[PDB]
Formats: sequence, C-alpha cells, structure tokens
Amino acid sequence: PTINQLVRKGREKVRKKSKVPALKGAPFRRGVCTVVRTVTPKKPNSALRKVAKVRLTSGYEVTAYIPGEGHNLQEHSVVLIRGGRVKDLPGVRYHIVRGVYDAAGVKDRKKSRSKYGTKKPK
Amino acid sequence: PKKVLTGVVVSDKMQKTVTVLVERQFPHPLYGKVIKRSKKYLAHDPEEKYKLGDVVEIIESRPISKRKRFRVLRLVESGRMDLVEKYLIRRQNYESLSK
Amino acid sequence: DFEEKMILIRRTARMQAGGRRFRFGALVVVGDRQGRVGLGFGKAPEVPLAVQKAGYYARRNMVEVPLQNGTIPHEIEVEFGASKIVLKPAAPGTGVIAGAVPRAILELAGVTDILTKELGSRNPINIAYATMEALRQLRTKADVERLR
Amino acid sequence: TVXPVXPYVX
Amino acid sequence: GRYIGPVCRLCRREGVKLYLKGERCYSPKCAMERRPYPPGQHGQKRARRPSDYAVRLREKQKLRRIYGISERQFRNLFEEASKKKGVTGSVFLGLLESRLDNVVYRLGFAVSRRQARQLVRHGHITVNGRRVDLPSYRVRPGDEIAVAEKSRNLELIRQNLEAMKGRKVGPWLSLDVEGMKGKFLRLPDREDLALPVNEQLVIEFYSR
Amino acid sequence: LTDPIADMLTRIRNATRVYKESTDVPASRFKEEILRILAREGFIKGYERVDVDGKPYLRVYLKYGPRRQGPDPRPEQVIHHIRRISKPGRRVYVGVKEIPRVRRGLGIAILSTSKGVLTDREARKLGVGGELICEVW
Amino acid sequence: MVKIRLARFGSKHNPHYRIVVTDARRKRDGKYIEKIGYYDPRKTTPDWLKVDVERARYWLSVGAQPTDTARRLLRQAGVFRQ
RNA sequence: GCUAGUUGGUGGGGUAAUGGCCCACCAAGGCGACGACGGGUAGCCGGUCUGAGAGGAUGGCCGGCCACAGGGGCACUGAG
RNA sequence: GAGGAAGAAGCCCUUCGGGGUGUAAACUCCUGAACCCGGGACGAAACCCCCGACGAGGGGACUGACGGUACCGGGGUAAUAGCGCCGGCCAACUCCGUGCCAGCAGCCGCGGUAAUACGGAGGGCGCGAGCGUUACCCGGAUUCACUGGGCGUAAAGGGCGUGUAGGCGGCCUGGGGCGUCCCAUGUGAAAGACCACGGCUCAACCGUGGGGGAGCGUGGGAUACGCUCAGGCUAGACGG
RNA sequence: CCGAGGGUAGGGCCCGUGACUGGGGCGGUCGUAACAAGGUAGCUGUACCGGAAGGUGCGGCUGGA
Ligand code: SF4
Ligand SMILES: [Mg+2]
Ligand SMILES: [Mg+2]
Ligand SMILES: [Mg+2]
Ligand SMILES: [Mg+2]
Ligand SMILES: [Mg+2]
Ligand SMILES: [Mg+2]
Ligand SMILES: [Mg+2]
Ligand SMILES: [Mg+2]
Ligand SMILES: [Mg+2]
Ligand SMILES: [Mg+2]
Ligand SMILES: [Mg+2]
Ligand SMILES: [Mg+2]
Ligand SMILES: [Mg+2]
Ligand SMILES: [Mg+2]
Ligand SMILES: [Mg+2]
Ligand SMILES: [Mg+2]
Ligand SMILES: [Mg+2]
Ligand SMILES: [Mg+2]
Ligand SMILES: [Mg+2]
Ligand SMILES: [Mg+2]
Ligand SMILES: [Mg+2]
Ligand SMILES: [Mg+2]
Ligand SMILES: [Mg+2]
Ligand SMILES: [Mg+2]
Ligand SMILES: [Mg+2]
Ligand SMILES: [Mg+2]
Ligand SMILES: [Mg+2]
Ligand SMILES: [Mg+2]
Ligand SMILES: [Mg+2]
Ligand SMILES: [Mg+2]
Ligand SMILES: [Mg+2]
Ligand SMILES: [Mg+2]
Ligand SMILES: [Mg+2]
Ligand SMILES: [Mg+2]
Ligand SMILES: [Mg+2]
Ligand SMILES: [Mg+2]
Ligand SMILES: [Mg+2]
Ligand SMILES: [Mg+2]
Ligand SMILES: [Mg+2]
Ligand SMILES: [Mg+2]
Ligand SMILES: [Mg+2]
Ligand SMILES: [Mg+2]
Ligand SMILES: [Mg+2]
Ligand SMILES: [Mg+2]
Ligand SMILES: [Mg+2]
Ligand SMILES: [Mg+2]
Ligand SMILES: [Mg+2]
Ligand SMILES: [Mg+2]
Ligand SMILES: [Mg+2]
Ligand SMILES: [Mg+2]
Ligand SMILES: [Mg+2]
Ligand SMILES: [Mg+2]
Ligand SMILES: [Mg+2]
Ligand SMILES: [Mg+2]
Ligand SMILES: [Mg+2]
Ligand SMILES: [Mg+2]
Ligand SMILES: [Mg+2]
Ligand SMILES: [Mg+2]
Ligand SMILES: [Mg+2]
Ligand SMILES: [Mg+2]
Ligand SMILES: [Mg+2]
Ligand SMILES: [Mg+2]
Ligand SMILES: [Mg+2]
Ligand SMILES: [Mg+2]
Ligand SMILES: [Mg+2]
Ligand SMILES: [Mg+2]
Ligand SMILES: [Mg+2]
Ligand SMILES: [Mg+2]
Ligand SMILES: [Mg+2]
Ligand SMILES: [Mg+2]
Ligand SMILES: [Mg+2]
Ligand SMILES: [Mg+2]
Ligand SMILES: [Mg+2]
Ligand SMILES: [Mg+2]
Ligand SMILES: [Mg+2]
Ligand SMILES: [Mg+2]
Repeated sequence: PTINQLVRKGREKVRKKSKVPALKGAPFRRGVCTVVRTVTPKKPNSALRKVAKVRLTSGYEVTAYIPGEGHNLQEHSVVLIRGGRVKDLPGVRYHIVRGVYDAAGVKDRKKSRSKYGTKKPK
Repeated sequence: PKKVLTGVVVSDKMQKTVTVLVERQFPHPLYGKVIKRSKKYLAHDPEEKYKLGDVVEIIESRPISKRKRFRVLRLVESGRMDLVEKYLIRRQNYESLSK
Repeated sequence: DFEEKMILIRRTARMQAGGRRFRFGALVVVGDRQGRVGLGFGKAPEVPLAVQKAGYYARRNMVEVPLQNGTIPHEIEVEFGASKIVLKPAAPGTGVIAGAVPRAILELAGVTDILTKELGSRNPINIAYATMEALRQLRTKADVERLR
Repeated sequence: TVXPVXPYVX
Repeated sequence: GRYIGPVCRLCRREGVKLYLKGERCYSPKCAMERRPYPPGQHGQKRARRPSDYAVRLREKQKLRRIYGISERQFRNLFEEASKKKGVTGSVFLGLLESRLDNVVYRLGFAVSRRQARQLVRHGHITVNGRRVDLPSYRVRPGDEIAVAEKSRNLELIRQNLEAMKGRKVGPWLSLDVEGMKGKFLRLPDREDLALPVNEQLVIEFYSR
Repeated sequence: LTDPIADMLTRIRNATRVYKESTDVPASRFKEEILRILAREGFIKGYERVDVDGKPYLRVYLKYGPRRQGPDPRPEQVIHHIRRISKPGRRVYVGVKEIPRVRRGLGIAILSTSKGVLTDREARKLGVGGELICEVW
Repeated sequence: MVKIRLARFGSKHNPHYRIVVTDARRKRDGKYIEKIGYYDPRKTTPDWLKVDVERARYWLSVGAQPTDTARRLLRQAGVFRQ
C-alpha cells in the first residue's frame, strides 16, 4: 500500500481475545461445583479425566479440571479456580486450585507440593 | 501574538459576517508525506465589505458572538471563485454519499 | 591451522518400494579466528562420514572477511532469497550477538563484536549461505577508494 | 445460580 | 544469602579448579586433583557435546561461584557495567573486584573469599580507618583496608599475615604488612589477571 | 514521467548491470548538479552535455572495477547500490543533526539545500540540512 | 500572601528542605514559584544553607513574607546586615 | 446525514469581564467522508512499563490541572 | 569460617570388582547474628527576655513523638531453608511402581509390562527468604511492515469502462519565501531519566551540580528541492 | 416566567430470556460424489430435480485431454 493509502486508511492495530473471559478480570475466582464427574478425552488419548462443573462468583458457570490423584470434591464443594486449559479436555478451560477451600491438597505427594497444595512432611 | 490566518471567503450569506476556509499543511506524524487539513472560521465583517472568492487575512479577536472569534484583518487577493467551486463541489458531492 | 564447528546435522529420506532409505547432511563452518572462513554442506550415507566430507568442502571454499579489531567495517544486509541476514558493527563492549548459525560462522571468521539479525525465513542451510555471501561482500575504505 | 438445599448462592 | 555447603563439587562440575576452599586447594587432598569429573551418580560418564547454551551457562556460573555471590547481585553488577562508559566485559570484572569482601582476599588477610566475608561482616576489617562490616562495599581507589586494629590480637589474622610476608600482591594493591593494611591504588586492568573465565561469554549469555 | 531523478538513478543502475560504456538521460540543471557529485566522488568517469534529435540529454560515462578470475568475470561495480530516499510520494527532509552517516562511512548520501546540492559529509561540515535526495555505494 | 518557606524533600529521617517561595496556600511540598537555596538542617555536609541572597532580597521587596524559622536561616547567612 | 437559541444580526438583561450566556424582534442560516450526528469506552498530563529504535501499552503512588462531596436542583454570604 | 579420610554409617546405583552422595558429615581449632551490661543521639534555633532602636548586629533561655530507638563501648551463644525444574525448546539421569490405567501437559506430545515425559527414590540442574502459578501489558511478532511485508499458482488485482473529490505530475528563467534548512531568543515548572560529586557503615533510598532534546512563540538568514505568481519552450498530451 | 422531578402518551437503540425451529462445530446406518481418463474428465455461475452424496440443462474455465 502506498503512503497515501496509509494516510487515508492507517494500519489496523490487532487485538487479543482473552481465553479466560469467565474470569472477568480476576487472577482467580471462587466457585461452587454444580456437577462433578469423569470425562473421556479426545484422540489419541484415553482416560477418565476428572473434572468439575463450576458456578463462578460471576454468575458464569464453567467446567474446571481437577489435577492430581484422587480428590475430595463434590456437589456443593466451595472451590477456587485459576485459568489454564487442558488440551484434551475440550470445553474445560480452567483448573481447580488444590489446598484451597474444600479442595484438598494431595495426600502422599512429595515432589512439586506447591502445584498440588500439599504441606511439607517431617 | 494574535493569530493571523489566511483563507478564502466561502459564504457571504450571513449578516455582517463571512466564512473563511483556511487550509494549512503539515507532515504526517508517522508516514512523513505532507498533508492539508482545513477549517472554517466565522469572521466579523462589521461593514459587509468582503465578497465571495475574496482571499483574506483574519486575525484572532475578542469574542463577537458564539463561534465568531476572528475579524477580517485585510483583503489579500480578490475574486478567487476557483477555490470556492472547489469547496462547493466537495460539499455538494455529499448528496451521493447517503443511503 | 583450522578449527571446525558442526552447525547442522540432519537425516533425510528417499522412498523406495522397500520403505524409507535414509541419508545424512552435515553443514560445517571452518576458520582460524583471524580472518579465513569457509562453509560446506556435506551429505552421505552416514553421519560422521558426511561430516568429514563437508569439512573438506568447507575448507575448499573460503572468504576474505576484512576485520577491524573483532568487528566488521560497515553494515551489510544480504538476502539469499527468503532468508535475509543483517550485519551491523559494534564496539568492543559488545559480543557476538547472533543466532547459533550466524554466530558460529562469525566466531571462526574471528569476528568478536558484531550486531546481527535474522529476518526472513530462518532456514539454517539458507541463513548459512546468506551469512557467507554477506561477509563475501564486505569492503574497506581502501578498496572503496581503490575503486575510485 | 442457587440450587437444591445450599445456603450458597452463585 | 551466600551459597554454603559442599564446594569440592562445584569445581568438579566446572571441569576446572577454582580456589573456593583455602589451604586444601593447593594440597593433593583436593578432590579435583583426584576426581576431575562432575559430581553425582553420572560423573565418569562419556559426556555429551555441550550446547552453545550450556557453554555460556557454565562460563557464567563459574565466574559467580568464584566470588561466591548472589545470582542477583552478579547480574546487578553486570548490567551496570553495560551502562558504564567503555568495555563491559572488563568494567564488570573490575566492578566485582572492587567488592570489599574480595579485596580482603587478594590482600591475603584470609584464605578463601568465603573466610574473608566473615571477617568484614564481623567488623574485623575496616576501610579508611572507620569500621565497615558489609561484604558489598565498593572499594573505591585511594582506600585503606586496615584490620580493625582492636582485633589484631587474634590467632587467624596474624596467621594469614604470617603466611604473606613476601608474595607479590596485585599490581593494583599495596599490602604494607605488619601494619595490617593495604591500599586500593587503581582499579584492575583486564590483562591484570587470568582466572578461568572467558569474560566475552558471560556477556553473550546475558544477551539472550 | 513522474520522477526524473529516480529515473536518472535507474538508468544509471539499469546501465551498470549490463555494463553499458555510457548511458543517456535527458537534462536538468538539477540532474547535472547530481551527476556532478557522482563524478567528483568517482562513481562515474563523468558526463557530457550531448544531443539526440536536438533534445538536451546527458551522456554519462560509467565506471566499473577490473575484470576478475573465477567463473564470473564481470567487474565489481563502482556504484553497487543507488536508490531514491526523498520521493514525490513521501518527501524526506533531514535537519543537520539528523543527517545519516552511510555504510559506516564508505558511501555518500547526496542531498539538496539552501546552499546547494551537497553531499552528506559536506553538509554536516557546511552546517545545513535539506531534502535527502538519495544514497550511493 | 506570597511566602518564603521550607519545602521539605529528602527521606524519612533525612530532612532536606528547600528554602522556597510559594503561595501561602500550596501543599507544603507543592509547586512553588522559585527555589532560592537549600538547607540540610542535619548538617551532614559542608554547605547546609545556600540562599541566593540576591533573590531573597527581591522577594522581600515585592512583598513576600517569610517563615519565622526561614529568617532564622536567611539571617544566619545574613540578608539583612546593612 | 445533524441543527429552531439552530447560525448571523440590531436592542436590551446579566457578569469582575467577552459571548445565543440569557430575552425581544428581524435575517435564513450553521455543521458534515479532513467523519458531523449517534453509539461504545476513558478523568488528562509530568511520567510509568516495554522495546535496538520507530513503535506499542499504561496513568496506582509523588507533582500539575479538571471533576465530584448519598441522588439531584438552587441560590445566600463573600476577595473568592 | 580455615582443617579434616583414597573416604564411617544410612540411602541410591552396579558388570558384584565397584561407582555416588562426599569435605559433605562426625571430630579439630577460630570468629561471634541473637540475646546480657553500660552509656546514648543529631533531628532545636527561632518565636520569647535584655543592650542597640521593637530595625542591623551582639548576647543569653525554654522546647524531641519517634526514643533509652539508632548508633558507640564491653560482655556474648554455631545460630532458619526453602521452592521450581532434570523428553525437546532448556542446564540437569538413573532404578523401582504403574501398563492408554493412574496421571502429565505451553506447543510438539508422553502412558497399550523393559517410561531420562506418569508416582515415589537417589542423584543432578537452577534459584535462595524466597521459589513456583494464575491474571494482565510490551517483547520476541519484519504476524498492521513509517523505520520494516505483501497480492501468477500460498491469504490477496476491483468482471470492464467513464469520470467527481483527492493524490501525483516535463524543460528554461525571473518574483515571492508557504513548506524545507540555519543562527539567535523566550517557553519546554518541580520530581523522574541521564553523567559526575556527595549523604545516611554499603546499597535501596536520599542531596547538590551539570547536560539538554523534541515541540511551540518571536526575530534574522538561505533559496537547492516542494509550493505559489509571472514569462518562455516542445520531448508528455490533444489537434490538422 | 423558568425550574428538580412526578405523571401521561407514543417512538428509537441495547441486554437477558422463550414452546418450538434452522443450520454450525467436536466424538453407527445408506450409498461412493471427489482424488488416477477415479471408472460419465473436473470445476464453475445459474436453473430445475432427487433419500444423500449428487444428476441434468445452458454458458464458461483448464487447475484436463
Ligand atoms: S580446588 Fe580442591 S579445594 Fe579448592 S575447591 Fe576444588 S576441590 Fe575443594
Ligand atoms: Mg487411544
Ligand atoms: Mg495417547
Ligand atoms: Mg461438601
Ligand atoms: Mg465451606
Ligand atoms: Mg453580537
Ligand atoms: Mg552448492
Ligand atoms: Mg524475497
Ligand atoms: Mg521455524
Ligand atoms: Mg518453517
Ligand atoms: Mg577486501
Ligand atoms: Mg571482641
Ligand atoms: Mg535482553
Ligand atoms: Mg447581544
Ligand atoms: Mg449586546
Ligand atoms: Mg446556546
Ligand atoms: Mg429569541
Ligand atoms: Mg425569518
Ligand atoms: Mg477539518
Ligand atoms: Mg457509558
Ligand atoms: Mg469513567
Ligand atoms: Mg522488533
Ligand atoms: Mg494523580
Ligand atoms: Mg453531582
Ligand atoms: Mg457513599
Ligand atoms: Mg449533591
Ligand atoms: Mg444532596
Ligand atoms: Mg470567608
Ligand atoms: Mg573407593
Ligand atoms: Mg562407601
Ligand atoms: Mg563402596
Ligand atoms: Mg566445613
Ligand atoms: Mg536535639
Ligand atoms: Mg530595648
Ligand atoms: Mg541500654
Ligand atoms: Mg526506624
Ligand atoms: Mg558487640
Ligand atoms: Mg555446625
Ligand atoms: Mg525452573
Ligand atoms: Mg539438556
Ligand atoms: Mg492401576
Ligand atoms: Mg511434573
Ligand atoms: Mg513399550
Ligand atoms: Mg519402568
Ligand atoms: Mg517434564
Ligand atoms: Mg520420572
Ligand atoms: Mg534480599
Ligand atoms: Mg503477545
Ligand atoms: Mg510491532
Ligand atoms: Mg496476523
Ligand atoms: Mg496475530
Ligand atoms: Mg512498508
Ligand atoms: Mg507476508
Ligand atoms: Mg476474506
Ligand atoms: Mg489468489
Ligand atoms: Mg481481471
Ligand atoms: Mg484532478
Ligand atoms: Mg498539484
Ligand atoms: Mg516540476
Ligand atoms: Mg520559513
Ligand atoms: Mg524537568
Ligand atoms: Mg557514598
Ligand atoms: Mg537537579
Ligand atoms: Mg507558464
Ligand atoms: Mg419539564
Ligand atoms: Mg420530563
Ligand atoms: Mg414530585
Ligand atoms: Mg427477542
Ligand atoms: Mg467416485
Ligand atoms: Mg461427477
Ligand atoms: Mg468421474
Ligand atoms: Mg480429474
Ligand atoms: Mg451445473
Ligand atoms: Mg427416498
Ligand atoms: Mg435428473
Ligand atoms: Mg458445459
Ligand atoms: Mg485454489
């Protein structure tokens, strides 16, 4: 395009779509679980990924991931969620943060305790 | 100093007042290239002495009315009906741009 | 004498009725750190063999590179089609600010203070060739004057 | 937002 | 703060002798003299070719480890050299040489820079008379790195002085022995030292 | 014909690549002034004020390096690169402080000023700025 | 009215005022007219007072008023000593 | 595509003062693809963060100006 | 903190000889954060009284929340370590368990019994009173391209004309000096940024000094190019 | 006289939601339209038709013979 074209029409500044709109700004949010279940993922995986449908404090309702082995969550669990999606679990766009509210950390977890809300042993 | 602008008269349809279409140039703040914008000032003609097509210097002044804050300072070049047709046409060209 | 650097090694494949039959390609730069440099693309039915062959070609093709205390005499920008390399000169305060290809060619050329950039396709093989013909097109005020 | 018997309302 | 903990292992990771310890360093009881190979279960293992990243990584590590300094202060120093007028690689080395806990070392008042720190920190050292207990002080040329004269009566300082009667200090230093004090005459020149640090590399590293 | 200058430079450029002994280009005082600089900087041998069917042109005598051995003889050029900077599209006008050193010294950048069509070294020196006409190396 | 006052700068436990002329009613560290000296009342250095006596005499002549503890410092390095 | 105090005029009221700021009358204007009108969104700047630069992003704290004092309207007193 | 074994135990690996944690530790001396005693601030010289004259100048007195705090002096105990990561990008490799399960996940992707990718262990890498994660900004992104991209076939030439506004526009000479260039001058507050010097033991922080730009106002100058006005031409264009 | 606002009546834009309905994206049943002259060269604008791909007419393209 010519210099004139650019004077006439400028260049177009391009915007980013947030991938966590349910978050409505916030770094995290508090939720309550409406559903709690297992879901089988897409090819070429095969599992029973454990997730949770969650009623955010924004009125929004999203489904979240529950990370680790075993969990104590269920209908009516008060819960906290950070963003970040799971590749194979489409629709699931958020993660449940362990060791907060009625989300347990993981018993018997020594490595990466931080990412799993587990206190240090003695 | 009191600003002095030079433009043509584009309307004498008003009472003791004229319209002065003032071009000005400048470079584009990112694409270099020089460009013209323009601005119609309503000028005090306290003695209806200015005609259409009359290139004039208008100087800034104490308010005379709403949106009239400049008087014609001196006749500069009379009878430039060619620069009016320019404006009249662009303006008139608008009729096509509706829906 | 000459120090070498393996800069790219890659398997490729050619199909045939029995399945994939492979072959390897090695891209190698070689110089002294005082001003001789060469690049050679060598390919063979084997890695270390093909590495050997490149090094033969690398040395069998070299370049002036007029220095100036660790740096180049002027900026230069050369496209080898799709790949465009930028060479800028810099004070001794700097370093060999380059990708791992432009760097490795310019460390053996015994350059030591230069700013670079890899615009365009940054295919190594081609950025490779582009950095060479870039150096290859350098000139000093001497030959600049000698031309006029 | 509300539900079955929860005093939590979301 | 400063590292602490197993330090033979640093050197043998580094493929090179650093003088992080003190007396033992020069002895053949140094583990590097015995195990010139990386610490841990994979030491004697036909190593894999370094990456340009690895290469510039390790060169940086050794250079900081050598002085026993926080990754942050090291970087802090380095950026300042880059801001400062003239050659960055050198001015760096210069700036981190001007650090009080290290000056006390070249001047031999102690064995390791490790040991040195503790001196400065405890008050056992001073600069220009007045006591100074911070291992970070910019020793600015013209300065009197005395022992705290009121802690000269001690078994270790004399001892390391005992061992410093005539070794030629830095070309930039003036150890008047007996009087327990040196002088920072002029900040070092580049060639003025040869530690195993390819200073050009620490530069290319922080420019990633 | 929209810009004579980039035309000229292009005749020059288009001429050197085929190794024309000389190249013809119509004339303005302005184009001589330019060519004057090209010659006085040894980019061209020089130019005459000639004539094809009574039309005022300039014959421009082109300079190249020596023959070369290898697979491609063709002499390296004297004018490696020349192109227009200021243009009828976008006018470029540098003030003095902002006049651009070229090729770290090796080439020039002709320009046009209230005190004549100077070079860049020459303008920084004489102390003025103006319309960055072009650049050569 | 207009005044000659002590605008505080410096840190906490570091008073470094700026003997300054301002309108009675600015915020104390707010935008003044002119600076006419400094004054490190802690004296942690040689020159802890610096009054451009030329200017200090002007402002006084037009009409400015001074803090009672500004003349403490205007007088100390003498503005009035005829 | 917008505009009836709309745009100009003469007179007067108002103010510390200019002015369709306000009122009476008269004239038919005024603005608009160089984006009027309308809808979204935001207090602006010194600066700040990023970046080789150009550029992008941003306005917390400190300084400067505006604006608001539950939502609104009003005027009194007064140098204000 | 200096020293301390061809090198304890426990744990890990192993070809069953060993290899590793590891100078690391236990022990040897040396210093001496915390605490303990003592002293202990500048921050405050003015308003006020006196002589002079209620002025200049001279003289004297009261006033400290922080705070018995900083700091100084003596005495003086070996005195918290934690988090991320170790398929590739990317620095860091082994066993066991598990078996498309359970789980990991930023993208490529890993797991279907021999997993450097899942869980634990050892070891390693990296940072250290912090280390990770989420959210958002600029970066890399020359992927809105002024610097600094493109449209035959990758995304991209309007189906084709005519022409309005707009953009752009040959050769020569004069006038003007609008753009453009130069000098002077005002403005470009303070804080910040920058460079030097200093202040608190260093620094963060903080003071003094320096250097200014862009951009706008005013005045002077230049006239190549762009503009504008006047005269001329014939190479574009139109016409006979 | 004007005037916060209240009331009445009629319009404009936005948001949310609605029996039911239309396709759209992600993870067995019917044929086999395309990819090789793909077994009727392929695509195409349009038109009519047909469970479905698709077929046929008219004209066009070659990215076909
Ligand atoms: S050199 Fe000897 S003593 Fe100094 S560190 Fe390496 S091993 Fe420990
Ligand atoms: Mg599967
Ligand atoms: Mg799988
Ligand atoms: Mg519950
Ligand atoms: Mg609860
Ligand atoms: Mg009026
Ligand atoms: Mg070849
Ligand atoms: Mg290309
Ligand atoms: Mg790539
Ligand atoms: Mg690619
Ligand atoms: Mg040469
Ligand atoms: Mg003691
Ligand atoms: Mg960087
Ligand atoms: Mg009136
Ligand atoms: Mg009136
Ligand atoms: Mg009005
Ligand atoms: Mg009226
Ligand atoms: Mg009427
Ligand atoms: Mg306009
Ligand atoms: Mg709104
Ligand atoms: Mg708002
Ligand atoms: Mg960039
Ligand atoms: Mg503010
Ligand atoms: Mg209000
Ligand atoms: Mg309230
Ligand atoms: Mg109110
Ligand atoms: Mg109210
Ligand atoms: Mg009052
Ligand atoms: Mg052994
Ligand atoms: Mg053992
Ligand atoms: Mg053993
Ligand atoms: Mg020890
Ligand atoms: Mg006091
Ligand atoms: Mg008296
Ligand atoms: Mg006490
Ligand atoms: Mg305190
Ligand atoms: Mg003590
Ligand atoms: Mg101990
Ligand atoms: Mg990490
Ligand atoms: Mg690695
Ligand atoms: Mg299982
Ligand atoms: Mg993990
Ligand atoms: Mg397997
Ligand atoms: Mg296994
Ligand atoms: Mg991993
Ligand atoms: Mg594992
Ligand atoms: Mg810290
Ligand atoms: Mg981004
Ligand atoms: Mg960009
Ligand atoms: Mg894009
Ligand atoms: Mg994009
Ligand atoms: Mg461009
Ligand atoms: Mg592109
Ligand atoms: Mg499209
Ligand atoms: Mg296309
Ligand atoms: Mg076409
Ligand atoms: Mg036209
Ligand atoms: Mg024109
Ligand atoms: Mg022209
Ligand atoms: Mg001018
Ligand atoms: Mg400022
Ligand atoms: Mg200091
Ligand atoms: Mg200053
Ligand atoms: Mg003419
Ligand atoms: Mg009403
Ligand atoms: Mg109403
Ligand atoms: Mg009411
Ligand atoms: Mg509806
Ligand atoms: Mg078929
Ligand atoms: Mg068919
Ligand atoms: Mg067919
Ligand atoms: Mg076909
Ligand atoms: Mg058809
Ligand atoms: Mg049917
Ligand atoms: Mg049919
Ligand atoms: Mg047909
Ligand atoms: Mg296609």
